[PDB]
Amino acid sequence: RLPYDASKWEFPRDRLKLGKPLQVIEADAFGIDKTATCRTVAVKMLKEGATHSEHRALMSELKILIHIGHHLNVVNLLGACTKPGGPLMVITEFCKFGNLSTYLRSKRNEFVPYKVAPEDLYKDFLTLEHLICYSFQVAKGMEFLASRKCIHRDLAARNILLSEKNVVKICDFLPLKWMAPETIFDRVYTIQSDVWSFGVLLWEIFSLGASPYPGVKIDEEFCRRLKEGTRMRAPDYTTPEMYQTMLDCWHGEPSQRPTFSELVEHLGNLLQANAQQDRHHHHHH
Ligand SMILES: Cc1ccc(C(=O)NCCC2CCCC2)cc1C(=O)Nc1ccc(N)nc1
Repeated sequence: RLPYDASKWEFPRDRLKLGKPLQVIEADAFGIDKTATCRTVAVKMLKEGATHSEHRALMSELKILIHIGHHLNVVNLLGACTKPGGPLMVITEFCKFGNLSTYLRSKRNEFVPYKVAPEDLYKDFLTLEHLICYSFQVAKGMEFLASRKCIHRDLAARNILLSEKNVVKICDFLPLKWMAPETIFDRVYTIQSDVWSFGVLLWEIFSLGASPYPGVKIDEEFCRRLKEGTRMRAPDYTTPEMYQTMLDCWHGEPSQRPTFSELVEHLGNLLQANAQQDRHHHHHH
């Protein structure tokens, strides 16, 4: 229902060289930017002979990306192949490091709460700044999306991609473990149910890529306890304020949950407090 401005977005198919799968494939785009002649990109592609409505599905995903516009923290669209002569393709930037869950998982043995001299001892280590930063960035991207009447409806670490210089992007590739009570029992999807999922995302970030609800069977007994107010315990890498933010996001009443604007504000403050603290840590030792 939204428009497709081909003049701005259309990109020729034989200007792409498809590489390895990631269906979504990595590829070289030739002449997609003003800045570079060759650029690495990610391409979302319809499989041969797929359904009419599967076409429209991918078409809308493209149109939504156009309509919302650019944000640093939502996977940046670069172009599309929509015209006849080949498969429908949607082209974004390539985030070098992949999904956040896996990346945090690889960093388990490379974590320190904060750095001091000699800093080269913790080269490429994750710190609390990184973890709070990733959360701040996703929140800003979600505030952006909520601002435009978007509802992600599957917000999770697996759907967060990591690029250079610790920049994270929101994208979309068992799901129940991220769903709000009302989404499970009423089949309702709102901005506020996205806030629930963000809380679960927070837990993933401050557990360094752990699977939510560890050990627990995901059956109808799981659902009952979620509706009744049972919550995950604090993850191993959390700060007290962070865990309370997770508890805030997991409020039983959707309207009692913080908004994304409030989360942006709060985590920004938590990021500054942590930074100040680290300055003292660094300066005293
Ligand atoms: C190529 C592509 C096209 C579209 C999307 C995508 O997220 N579509 C849904 C858009 C949602 C609508 C609201 C904001 C997110 C993701 C991709 C993608 O998978 N990008 C990607 C994948 C892996 C890596 N490493 N980098 C980029």
